[PDB]
Amino acid sequence: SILIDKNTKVICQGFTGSQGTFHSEQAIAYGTKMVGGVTPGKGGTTHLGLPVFNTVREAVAATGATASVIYVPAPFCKDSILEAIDAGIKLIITITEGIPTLDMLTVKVKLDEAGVRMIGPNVPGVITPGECKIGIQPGHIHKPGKVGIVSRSGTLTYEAVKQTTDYGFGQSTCVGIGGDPIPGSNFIDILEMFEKDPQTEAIVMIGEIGGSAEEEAAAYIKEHVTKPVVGYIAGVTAPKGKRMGHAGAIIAGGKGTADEKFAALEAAGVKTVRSLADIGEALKTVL
Amino acid sequence: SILIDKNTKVICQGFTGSQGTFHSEQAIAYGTKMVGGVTPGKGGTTHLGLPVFNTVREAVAATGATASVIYVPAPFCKDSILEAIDAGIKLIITITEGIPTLDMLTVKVKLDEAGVRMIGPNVPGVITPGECKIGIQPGHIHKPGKVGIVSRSGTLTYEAVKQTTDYGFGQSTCVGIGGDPIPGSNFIDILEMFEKDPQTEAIVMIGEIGGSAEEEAAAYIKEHVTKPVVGYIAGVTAPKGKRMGHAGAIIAGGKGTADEKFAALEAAGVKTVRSLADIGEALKTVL
Amino acid sequence: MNLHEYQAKQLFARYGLPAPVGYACTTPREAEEAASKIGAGPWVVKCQVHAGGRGKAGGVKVVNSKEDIRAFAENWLGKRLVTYQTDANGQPVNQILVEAATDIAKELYLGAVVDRSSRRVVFMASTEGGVEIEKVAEETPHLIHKVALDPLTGPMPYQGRELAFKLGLEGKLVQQFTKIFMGLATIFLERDLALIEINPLVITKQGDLICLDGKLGADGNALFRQPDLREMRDQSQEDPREAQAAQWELNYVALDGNIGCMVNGAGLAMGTMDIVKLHGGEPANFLDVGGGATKERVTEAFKIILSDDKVKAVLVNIFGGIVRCDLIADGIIGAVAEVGVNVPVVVRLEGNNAELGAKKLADSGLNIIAAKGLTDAAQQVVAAVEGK
Amino acid sequence: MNLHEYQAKQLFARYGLPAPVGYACTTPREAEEAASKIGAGPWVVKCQVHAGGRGKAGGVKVVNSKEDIRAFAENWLGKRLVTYQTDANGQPVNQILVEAATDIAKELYLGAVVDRSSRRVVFMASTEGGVEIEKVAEETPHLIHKVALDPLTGPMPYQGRELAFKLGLEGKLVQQFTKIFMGLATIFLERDLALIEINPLVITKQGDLICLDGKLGADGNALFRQPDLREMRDQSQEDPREAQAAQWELNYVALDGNIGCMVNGAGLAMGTMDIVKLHGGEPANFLDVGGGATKERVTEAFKIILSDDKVKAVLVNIFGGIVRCDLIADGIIGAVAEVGVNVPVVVRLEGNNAELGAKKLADSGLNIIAAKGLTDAAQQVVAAVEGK
Ligand SMILES: CC(C)(COP(=O)(O)OP(=O)(O)OC[C@H]1O[C@@H](n2cnc3c(N)ncnc32)[C@H](O)[C@@H]1OP(=O)(O)O)[C@@H](O)C(=O)NCCC(=O)NCCS
Ligand SMILES: CC(C)(COP(=O)(O)OP(=O)(O)OC[C@H]1O[C@@H](n2cnc3c(N)ncnc32)[C@H](O)[C@@H]1OP(=O)(O)O)[C@@H](O)C(=O)NCCC(=O)NCCS
Repeated sequence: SILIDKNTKVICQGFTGSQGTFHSEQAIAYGTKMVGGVTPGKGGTTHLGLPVFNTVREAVAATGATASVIYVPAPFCKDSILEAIDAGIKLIITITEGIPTLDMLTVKVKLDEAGVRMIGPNVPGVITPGECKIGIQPGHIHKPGKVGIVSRSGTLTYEAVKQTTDYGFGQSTCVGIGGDPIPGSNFIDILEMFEKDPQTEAIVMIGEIGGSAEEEAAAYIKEHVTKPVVGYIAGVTAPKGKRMGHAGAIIAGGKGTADEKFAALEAAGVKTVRSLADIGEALKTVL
Repeated sequence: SILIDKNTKVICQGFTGSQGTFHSEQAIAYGTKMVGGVTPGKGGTTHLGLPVFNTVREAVAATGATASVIYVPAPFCKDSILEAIDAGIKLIITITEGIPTLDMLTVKVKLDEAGVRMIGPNVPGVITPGECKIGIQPGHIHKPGKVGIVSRSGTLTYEAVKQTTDYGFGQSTCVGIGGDPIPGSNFIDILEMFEKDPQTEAIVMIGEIGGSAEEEAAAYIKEHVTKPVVGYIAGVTAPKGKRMGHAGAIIAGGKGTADEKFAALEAAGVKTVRSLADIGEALKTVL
Repeated sequence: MNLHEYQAKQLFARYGLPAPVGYACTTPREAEEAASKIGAGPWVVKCQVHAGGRGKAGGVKVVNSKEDIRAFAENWLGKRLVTYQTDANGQPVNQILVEAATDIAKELYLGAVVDRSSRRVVFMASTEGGVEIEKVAEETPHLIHKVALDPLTGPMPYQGRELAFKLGLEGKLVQQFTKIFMGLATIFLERDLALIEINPLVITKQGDLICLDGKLGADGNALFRQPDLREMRDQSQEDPREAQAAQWELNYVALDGNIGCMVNGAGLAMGTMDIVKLHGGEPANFLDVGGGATKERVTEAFKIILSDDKVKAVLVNIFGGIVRCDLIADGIIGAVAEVGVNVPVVVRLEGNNAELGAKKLADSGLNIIAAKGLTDAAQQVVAAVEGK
Repeated sequence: MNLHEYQAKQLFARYGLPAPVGYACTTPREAEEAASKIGAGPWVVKCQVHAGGRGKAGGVKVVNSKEDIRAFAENWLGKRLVTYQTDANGQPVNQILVEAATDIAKELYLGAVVDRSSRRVVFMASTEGGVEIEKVAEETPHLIHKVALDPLTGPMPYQGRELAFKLGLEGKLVQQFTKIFMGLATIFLERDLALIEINPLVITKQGDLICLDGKLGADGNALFRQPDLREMRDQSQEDPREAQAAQWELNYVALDGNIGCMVNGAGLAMGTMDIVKLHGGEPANFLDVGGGATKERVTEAFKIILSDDKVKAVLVNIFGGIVRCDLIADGIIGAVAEVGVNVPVVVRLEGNNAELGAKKLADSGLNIIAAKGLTDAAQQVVAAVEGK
């Protein structure tokens, strides 16, 4: 598995908010090691039976946690992410949606420079079936396994996650890298991980129209990935012009079309599937 | 020797200005490989028998130079240094005096991040006796040799340079790191170089009141330098309060006194001399 | 969100960037009376709409008399200009920009966006003004020039000069250009813009740089801290439904088709459309519920999808969510009855008790099929429309 | 360059940072008439001088009547306040700041500078207000807190909160503090400041944060782009000679001693003084010619050094330069005759034809010795004064 596991100790930023609360409980019930959370002004109290701190540094020092999950509203993420980076956290999972693109542009440079890894923003989270769950993905449709999943989409991931669990393949680790224009991690980041991970025997890569992250992943796969990869690109019926749900969803410049990505993936040696329903079959094949 | 040599190819930014011209001639006559200069708006012309370009990138592409020397007025250095960094230059020598401290604060981070080395600002330059000369130091008082010199001061360097040439010790390479609050390189940077340099048998370290660069060098010397080091700190008679010539010259907080540095250097195993006239003797001793 | 050309020039002005002298008018009287405030003709009348290609569409003209200005304003104000960048239904013209004619010597291109690949703000400059840059890229690439702003240092002058020299500019024009680069680059960062496009950046017969036409794109996500850009939003410029879908936390976008799709999740949405048009079928739209899919959201979602009449069948595909599949099925029922849905609906529930939910839809009575599985739900929605 | 307390509070105001209500007055009438504009007493009168310790010196008082204000202004305006931070000669009081008394509940310390070691702008906060922070550092370190601004991202709020929580602040005071941190941090960067010192940052009985006293230090090197700070420079606050030495591209600073030193190069200057006071001797000053040492510079340099009368002998030490040693020796001669130097001068030329130069000084006649070597020139200047 990659990114997290049974040992990963997690703190939650925006812990006393609706979503931070609701999902922290879910992560708690899944057995994720939630050691506490942070909410400026509420330090000193306990929530969901855990210590609540005023600053991330206090929490890190107090719990030794290494990963932080963020449920802070967009208007304040740059401040949360930069604080977490500075407090020593090495893995940040930002669930938040709506961060200004210029904010993430700067944060992305920071993250890199500081050797800190971030999944998101605008992602469901990451989950290692059976061991650790950080985010909002349905824990009941997973199953410890051999397939690794990377997805630019949230819900789509679930379709794939169910299919692999249904073909009794199981998931090594699920990672939603997100939609947003400039994300913390891209396909190539997560792919290089699944490759070096023994427990992962095959990879499922879910992308969509817009940008060229997939096209770039394709070249990486072809030159560096050895394990079998099944790929799926959504938005073939999507029209040029408007953004489909996400900002990076628009197919502009006559580029970033679904078919463009499919081909590139195909030429890279990736088992593409035209219907999101045949992801399981495709695996059954290559496996 | 360190930093430069007979092979180092140099371009001059602010080449068609008074000082860029005057000193480029001097470097030229010393046999330094000046392959051209840059002055926005004068690209396409030739000066001192060399190509003048509009942008650093044009020059680098046209001459393959790797080191640049800057003679651009303070109000424009951040723009020159950042341009040179971006054009591929790997060694920048900024002679300029007067750069806002906040400018150098940012540039220093850039330089580091981009793996680019910079001597200065506010420095006489660097010189490898007999091979290469980039700056404004008197070429006639040098002599190829075994002693390396690092100095927070300009003129003082000369006193030392003369003394070592007079005791027939010669200089491996002379480096003026400069006065300014945040310089491109500090003692520890240059020291680690002289240490790893075969041709350098002994080191002369010239500092002054203000800051704690010397105190920090002291700890480095004690833990990492093996070659003999003769040290001299000026400003023992300097009074707390006003800045002595340079901004970093003030002895504030009851710290950064001359005696403070002397002791630290002494405790580090450095041959200190109380009179700048006995630098030669001190060497004669340790050598 | 996009800004009108006049709004952009206003901003440009505010930042000391050259633009033709003119005024945005909302009535023919204003239009014609502006001719004098400007000076002697000829003058340039331009319909203000967010899409481009206004020129080809005849939404831009050069006139030489108050009579023409008046005529032109009279002809467009209220009408809808349709260009190759507008949907076949065009966009309303509520302002006519009237500015002075410019003595064009040469047309250049200056623009900036956030390069997803290099993760930096990138400015592009070219000598191919007045042309679709998209095209210039395709045919003659070596004529496009770029630079990336350093997040650490901000836009530096050497960058503006680099572009200026590439364009072959020289003399004052270089300094002039560098200024516009620094100006634009600052607006881009300070105002949280997603895109700038000065096409064309004109060099006048008099020998000066001027922005003959500008297009600004702002980053929606930053609007909370962009009060001014927030107030410039012109609702009348984008499809109305999309707008309400928005305050109703829905995400609409229409296509041709006949089958209406209602999915939760933008990814699953495109995936659903894709799978529908894979089993024949024709995706009539893209509607991303948003997950928080409550009963009201579902009732609103049905209205918007069925506000269109090409819709012959609706396909609901809810995977996961915050509500248990049974409660979701109720919202589907209650909405179908209330909005009086008059089309065959094929639901595809998934997650908590999708079992009980699927049942609630069978015993409801309403022509609400309850497909079992993605692949299935497809074929069935495709089937329920075949014939109509 | 330093700014007066009132000037700093002005800036603070401009940035939405709390400071007592008051006015800077230049005459006793203004002072007393300001009492009413402020409100009911008592009021606080403060002499405006760049140095600190004004309190100990009695340059700050709390009064309760226009009569006192008037008296106080009358007593200081024109006089020179001498504190432990001013030279024994003090600094002129040309303005009396008159502000409202503050209901002090607690005194904190907030300050910022450019940490040479970490190469970042560092803000310090402590609960030890109204105390020499230098001291707090010495005695109780664990009570000082720091943060460094990230050149890449700018001052972030979590940083202001970090300090606020360390200080034990809570409730609105935390948000209030965070604001002042963000405000100050911005002034520091935008105005190119070298130092900020809010001592004390007061928490009032009413429960609010207010800057009772502030000291701003600007970065001289950035003044070209700081037009406002450029105009606030108060010449009357620093030694006059130093000021002219400046426009004359010289670099003066006086000490006790009796031997005047004129060296080119700040390093060599301190080194020269050091070596002089090593061979007995007493450095009467520090004068860094500047290298461009021309004849005029040398004549001006001699005036400034000899504008003082404790000087009994002048030691010139010119190593290198832009002028050949012979031309430099002439300037030394011409200056000694013109300024009518009436003291034994011991020169030490080095570089181009320092030979011929050294000679020109022997045949001149003037009591101008021409030492051979640093060590030597020392002993000789030390000698030429022994007895006087
Ligand atoms: C992040 C998000 C979930 C927050 O929603 P929310 O929980 O309802 O917001 P709330 O106001 O309830 O809670 C936010 C909390 O942040 C906290 N907060 C604010 N700034 C903070 C900071 N810098 N550090 C830590 N906590 C902070 C507050 O504690 C607040 O709760 P409290 O003050 O009531 O204790 C929402 O903005 C969002 O982005 N939703 C979309 C997520 C998404 O769709 N992702 C895609 C996955 S497919
Ligand atoms: C750097 C310094 C020498 C410049 O002095 P100068 O040569 O008289 O200045 P000039 O105006 O004559 O020349 C500057 C040139 O910079 C050029 N210039 C300006 N911006 C430029 C840029 N971004 N890139 C390249 N060249 C640039 C111009 O070409 C100008 O000359 P030109 O326009 O006449 O061709 C001076 O500002 C300085 O800092 N002096 C102190 C140096 C010092 O004491 N160092 C300590 C060593 S001990």
